[PDB]
Amino acid sequence: MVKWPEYIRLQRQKKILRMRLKVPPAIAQFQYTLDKN
Amino acid sequence: VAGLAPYERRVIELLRNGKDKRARKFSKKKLGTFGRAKRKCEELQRIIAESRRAH
Amino acid sequence: GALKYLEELSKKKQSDVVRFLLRVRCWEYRQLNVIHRASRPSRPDKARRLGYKAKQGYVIYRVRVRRGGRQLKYQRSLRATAEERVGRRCSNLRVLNSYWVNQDSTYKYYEVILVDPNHKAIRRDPRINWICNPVHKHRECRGLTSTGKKSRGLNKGHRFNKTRAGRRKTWKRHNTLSLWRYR
Amino acid sequence: DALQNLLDSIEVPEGWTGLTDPNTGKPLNLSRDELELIRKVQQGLIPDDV
Amino acid sequence: EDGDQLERELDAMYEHYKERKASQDAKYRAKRARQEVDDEEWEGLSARLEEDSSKPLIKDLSSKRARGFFSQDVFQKIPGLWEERPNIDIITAEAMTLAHQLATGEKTKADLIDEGYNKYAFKQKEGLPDWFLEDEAKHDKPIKPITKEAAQAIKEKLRALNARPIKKVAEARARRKLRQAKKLEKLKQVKVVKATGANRGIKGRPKGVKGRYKMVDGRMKKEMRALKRLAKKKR
Amino acid sequence: KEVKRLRTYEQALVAGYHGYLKTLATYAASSIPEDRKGEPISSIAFTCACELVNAVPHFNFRGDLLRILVKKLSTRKIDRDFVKCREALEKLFQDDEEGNASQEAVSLLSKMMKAREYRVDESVLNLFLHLRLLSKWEFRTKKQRKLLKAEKEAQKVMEQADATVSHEERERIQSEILKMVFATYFRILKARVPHLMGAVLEGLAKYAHLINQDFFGDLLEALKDLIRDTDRDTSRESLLCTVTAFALLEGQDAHNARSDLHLDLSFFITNLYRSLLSLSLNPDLELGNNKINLQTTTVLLLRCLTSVLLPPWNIRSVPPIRLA
RNA sequence: AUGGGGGCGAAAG
RNA sequence: AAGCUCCUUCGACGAGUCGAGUAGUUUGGGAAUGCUGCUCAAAAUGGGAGGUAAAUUUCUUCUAAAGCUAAAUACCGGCCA
RNA sequence: UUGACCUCGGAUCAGGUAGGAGGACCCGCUGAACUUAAGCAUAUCAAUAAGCGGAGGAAAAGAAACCAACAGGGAUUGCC
Repeated sequence: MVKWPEYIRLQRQKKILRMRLKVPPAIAQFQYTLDKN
Repeated sequence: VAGLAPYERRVIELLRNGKDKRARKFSKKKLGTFGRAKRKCEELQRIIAESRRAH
Repeated sequence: GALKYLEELSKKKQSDVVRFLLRVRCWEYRQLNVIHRASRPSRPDKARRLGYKAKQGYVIYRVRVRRGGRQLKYQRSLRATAEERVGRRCSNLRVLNSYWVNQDSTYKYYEVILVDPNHKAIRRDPRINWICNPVHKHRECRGLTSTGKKSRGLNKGHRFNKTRAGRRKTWKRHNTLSLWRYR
Repeated sequence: DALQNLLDSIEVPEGWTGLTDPNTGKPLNLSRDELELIRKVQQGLIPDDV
Repeated sequence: EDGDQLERELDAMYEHYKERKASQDAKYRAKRARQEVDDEEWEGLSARLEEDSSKPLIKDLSSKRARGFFSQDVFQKIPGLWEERPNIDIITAEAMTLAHQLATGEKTKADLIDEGYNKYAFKQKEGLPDWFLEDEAKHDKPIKPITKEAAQAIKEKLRALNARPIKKVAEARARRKLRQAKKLEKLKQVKVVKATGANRGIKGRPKGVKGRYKMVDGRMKKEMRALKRLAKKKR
Repeated sequence: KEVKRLRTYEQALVAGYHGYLKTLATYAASSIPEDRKGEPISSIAFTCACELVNAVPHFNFRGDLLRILVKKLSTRKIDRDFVKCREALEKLFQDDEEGNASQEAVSLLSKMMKAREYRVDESVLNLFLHLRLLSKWEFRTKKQRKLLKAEKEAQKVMEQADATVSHEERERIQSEILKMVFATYFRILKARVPHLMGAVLEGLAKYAHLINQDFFGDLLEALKDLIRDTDRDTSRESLLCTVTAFALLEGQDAHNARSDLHLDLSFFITNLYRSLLSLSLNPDLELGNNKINLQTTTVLLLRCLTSVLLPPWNIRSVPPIRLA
């Protein structure tokens, strides 16, 4: 099908990796953030 | 913050289970010197003690 | 204090956090080119202690180098080869110094700090005008970086008799027959 | 037996290594637990149980 | 929210990359064309006409459809219309090497575990995409020494049953004998020139057409007499 | 739209075939006996299965169809459905040109006998013998011609690659089928099933020329120690192994292999010479295109003596002392 | 535009 | 802006780097002489190198893995003499 | 809807810079053989010649993880 540019593909693959990999606590607590109010 | 290397995790498991002479031998095999193995074992034993008193 | 915190965190490499970060980056650098530019040092504390500043004139390049040997062993390291390749790419910059970043199992990775000698800020600032001087062209090619000194054995002591002050120069000095006027 | 030797030649046993046991003249074959360790070390997922 | 559509798109793109990079050889294309698909992939089933606002023609000389279908050959021929832990196989040179190391009293189970607590351990593999896992597997293969015994063992392990037949061995010896015969068929004296007249003081080969020539002179005569005298003294 | 129509047609076809084969299997497992009003539905399902094997093997669920044929060829009571399924599988093994059908069938029937503890009617073994893999100016536009030429080069390179892959795959499938067949042969031999000896020895004799040389010598010494075990019915087994040994060494390839492979018949010759007397004084001599599986010890001994006294090769080289 | 020696091996090498 | 002095106050120093195993190469130099590759992989009254039979491994001397720097030294080529 | 940040690009955009020559001496990579001797082999030639990369008027080295065992010396370099 269509072909994505290399940097766009790389950053979306980085998204997938960040959501898929099991993250150590020191970075999981960074994944947890605060709210709007 | 960082945690432990896999070999340090093995040494921690051995020290908790009581295989302290085995731990020391594996520490030698992984580091290369009696003194370094002794210091690594002392550091990990202190970590175990601190974790016990923290829990 | 962040610099010592990073120094200790880099000392503990097989720790879980550093191992995870090194794995993801090793993947990212394999997806990236063999030699490419960096933006910001992935090891800011190492770059700073090696002499990197956040000035207009300092740049980073990450280079991938294939690991192994030629049973013959190459006398220059993989670190020196990376520096030489980065210099040949950026022929207009002076290679200040390189540092390790990732290793995987097929390639080692190195970030090389380079300085532009023609930049006005670099030229006006001392502590780097020496690298603006013309005697420092291609230090990585002449072996004048830290890896070059280590490979040349430029240390003082009885263990470095044959290599300090230049190995070939020492051999020539020992193999010249000196004849005076009154013998 | 020659028939068993030919059967092994067609379908080698699970623990076949091709070595000769110094203890007894019979071929030295791996055990089920030894093959468990083989896979564990070759894959790296479980260096030790529990 | 879980990046499911993005994951499917990336997986499809990586698969397409794989198929084109494999099909740019045409031997992979031949193997794909010939190889048959399995059944564990089919498992799951049970196991406008806008119009206006205002005697048969095909008379085939002789229901007929029923009497032409059910009067077929098979319908006329038909009268009166034992099955009830996965195995571990070593196929890799490194695995066979370490199997030899276990069989011989070189390292024990304790050593196996201690060496298994290495830097490659505790690496996640379950939920990771195919492209990431294949890149990691390709570029993170640890290198270990391999022994000739393990390599040979893999050779007899993977040797086919009909790989070494008496025929093909005999005619292989036949090609080798023919090759030596052809080499022999393809493979299928020294004159003396006195350096006088037209041959005196010449840089290279004279006009004498021969495979090997040797120029002679009186100086060589005296040298040869001296050499013969030395040989005679030695004997 | 045509691609979607094709997809729907193909999926409906495969679903229908799956249903048809499941219904055929159920009618197959259904009880044969009925009121005498024509062929039973079980027999007709068997005919349907046989016709499907003989017509469309290459299609899907060939494993299911062959498995049904195996549940029929696993009950041992000679019937018309048996002769039909024997004929169907024989036709399969003698018409298969590619090999996957034969491979699936041989694997299935091999596991069948392994589960049945080798209580078969020798017909499943003769299927191994029935394997053969183990043996006008049409006007053209300017654009049309160039595409056809390109297709010509493409089909040339494709034919070359196809020939190479075809040879490799045929060799691989042959190797695997020999593996299964000879595994069955030797495990039947070690089981020493008295009613399988003739067929299994026939197969050994007729495929050892494709089996490797070292395994061929292993076969000779396996024949040797089977003869020894019989030494320690018995005459039938001894003569059967003897005739197999002579047939194996009278094969042309093994004939040329002889000295280089160190194949000697002296033990078998001595065994025959020392057993002629018991063969003379035993009673069961005459209580009975094949070359080995012969039911009469008289004809077995006849083949033995023809092989020894008049071997098909070097007839004027036979030792006179042995002759006399 | 291309192929180049030898032995081992069924070729793949 | 700078130097000294004093002190009931502090005093931060370079990591896939040392080091262990190993293969090659190199040196007068297996306390591996240095270097490179490869597997493992550090410490904080720390580490490196020496001294010593003196009775325990005491004593002596320096801070590696960051960097710059004229002179005395070489010169069959460049401008000359 | 809008606007930042990060990353990656384009321009005959503004300003610069690298190539090549030379190579006597200098800094690195790579690297022989002839010869000598020895039952043989390591060795020697030589960490040389050839090949490759990089500077200057000098280059390199250089301010001890040094030397030492002294009653101590005290960056580097060169001569005896």
